[PDB]
Amino acid sequence: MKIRDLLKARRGPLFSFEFFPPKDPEGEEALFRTLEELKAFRPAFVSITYGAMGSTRERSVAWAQRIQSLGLNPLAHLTVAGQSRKEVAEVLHRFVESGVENLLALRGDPPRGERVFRPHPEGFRYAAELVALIRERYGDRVSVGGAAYPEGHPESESLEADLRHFKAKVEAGLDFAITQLFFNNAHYFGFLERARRAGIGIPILPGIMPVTSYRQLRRFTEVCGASIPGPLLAKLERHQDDPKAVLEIGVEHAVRQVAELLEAGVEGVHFYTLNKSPATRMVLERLGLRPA
Ligand SMILES: Cc1cc2nc3c(=O)[nH]c(=O)nc-3n(C[C@H](O)[C@H](O)[C@H](O)COP(=O)(O)OP(=O)(O)OC[C@H]3O[C@@H](n4cnc5c(N)ncnc54)[C@H](O)[C@@H]3O)c2cc1C
Repeated sequence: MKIRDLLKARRGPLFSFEFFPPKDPEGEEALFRTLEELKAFRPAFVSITYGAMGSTRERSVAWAQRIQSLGLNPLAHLTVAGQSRKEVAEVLHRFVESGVENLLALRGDPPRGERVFRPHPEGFRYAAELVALIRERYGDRVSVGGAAYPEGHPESESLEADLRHFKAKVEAGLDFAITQLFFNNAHYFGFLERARRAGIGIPILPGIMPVTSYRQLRRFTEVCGASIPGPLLAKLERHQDDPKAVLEIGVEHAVRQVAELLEAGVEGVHFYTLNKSPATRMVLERLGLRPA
C-alpha cells in the first residue's frame, strides 16, 4: 500500500485528502461522517495532519490505526518541531508498528507568536533530517513524502535557496511531495518546471483547498504566504456574508483548477478538507465523479 507503488501503477490520477485528529467527541463524530462520504470516492491514501509540536501525537496514532479498519490507506504526518529526536523516533515507530507504510516527513512551524523557527533543545531542525532517519531505520519498507512550496516557504531567504533546500530534502530520500495550497495553477506548473530544471524527478502532487469562507481564505494565505488571484478575491469579498454564494464561488474555482491539472496529466490531487466533506465532494461531483 506504499504511495510510491500506487503512483507507479495507477490507472488514472489518484484522489487523496487530508484530515486532522479532532480534540473532542463532536469533532470525531463530524470526522466520521466526512470519512464515510469521501471514502465513497475511492481515495488512494488519506493524510492525517500532525498536531503542532506533537501536541496530539497519540491522537494521530489512534486515527492512523482507526482508518485502516475503515479500509483507508494512511499517510501519517510527522513533524520534528518542539520534540526531542527521541520523541520523534518513538512516535515514528508507533506508526510503523501500527501498519503505517506511508509517512509525510515535516519540520513543523515555529511556536505561536514566533516568526523564526527554533528547534527543540534536543530535536531536529530540518525535515530532511527526519527523511534520513526514516530511511536509515526502515529503508524502503515505507514510502516517504515531503512538503513543496510553489510560492516559496515564508522563511526561505530566496526562492533559489527554497528550491535548493527542497532538492536536498528530496535527495535525503523522498518518493513524492505534496504542495502547499495554491489558487492559480500557474504557481504549480511553474514550480514543477523549476524543479525539473533543478534535476528533481519525483512526483509532486498539487495540494488544493476549496474555499468555504472568505475568512478561511484570508487567514490561510496570510499564514502560509500563498497568494489570492485578484478576481477570486473581489468575488469572495463581495459575497462574504452569503455562505451559499461563497461555497459556490470556492467550489467552482477549485473545479476550474482541478480540471486543468487533471488534463495536464498530474499524477493525483490532494484535498485539504479541514474535516468537512461538502466542498471536496461538490468539486469531485462537478468534475463528473460519483460515489461508489
Ligand atoms: C502537504 C503539507 C502538509 C503539512 N502537514 C503539516 C502537519 O501535519 N503538521 C504541521 O505542524 N505542519 C504541517 N505542514 C506545515 C509545515 O510543517 C510548515 O510549512 C513548516 O514551517 C515547514 O515544514 P517543512 O517540512 O516544509 O520544512 P523544511 O523543508 O525543513 O523547510 C523549513 C525551512 O528551512 C529551510 N531549510 C531547509 N533545509 C535547510 C538547510 N539545510 N539549511 C538552511 N535552511 C534550510 C527551508 O528553505 C525552509 O524555509 C504541512 C505543509 C504541507 C505543504
